[PDB]
Amino acid sequence: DYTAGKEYVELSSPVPVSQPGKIEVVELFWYGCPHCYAFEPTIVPWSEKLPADVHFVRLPALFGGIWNVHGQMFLTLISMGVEHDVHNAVFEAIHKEHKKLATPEEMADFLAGKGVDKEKFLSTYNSFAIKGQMEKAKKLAMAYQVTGVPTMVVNGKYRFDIGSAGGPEETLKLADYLIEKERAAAK
Repeated sequence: DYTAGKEYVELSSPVPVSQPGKIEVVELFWYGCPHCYAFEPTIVPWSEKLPADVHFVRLPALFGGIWNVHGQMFLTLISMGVEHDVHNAVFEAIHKEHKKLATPEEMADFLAGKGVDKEKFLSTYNSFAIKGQMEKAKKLAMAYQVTGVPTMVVNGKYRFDIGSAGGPEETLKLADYLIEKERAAAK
């Protein structure tokens, strides 16, 4: 029922996916983005129920300043294997508890309260590997031609957001539709 050019657009230059062989679903986000926070109760449970051939990932939008700092925190937590465990807490700290989480010392101190090893967080945050991950995330957002958040990209090919889909539920229904489109495709 959806129409290319209306609720979603097809990227004329499709982008490689992070896990070849799975249908990718990317949510570009920023931890400090209030619409992103408000979307969480919709996208979180949906993301946890996806089938075995779908790979859902969040990608931080590194659009400068505090977005880069918060994005670097995200990527650090992913590298440490703990983002999923502290994800809701980071959103709640920023939006309900008034925590800025604006420097790695502040981040580490907060995250220690949630069980995260502070010395490993700081070493990882400042690591050369994370410099590479930051660059890759930047380049992906450029390739998706994304200019704000939250924005969804399915299989490196289809871009849409809450406004274009027509609401938060509609965004997930559209994602589901596009996932089926890609599952049906020749390979």
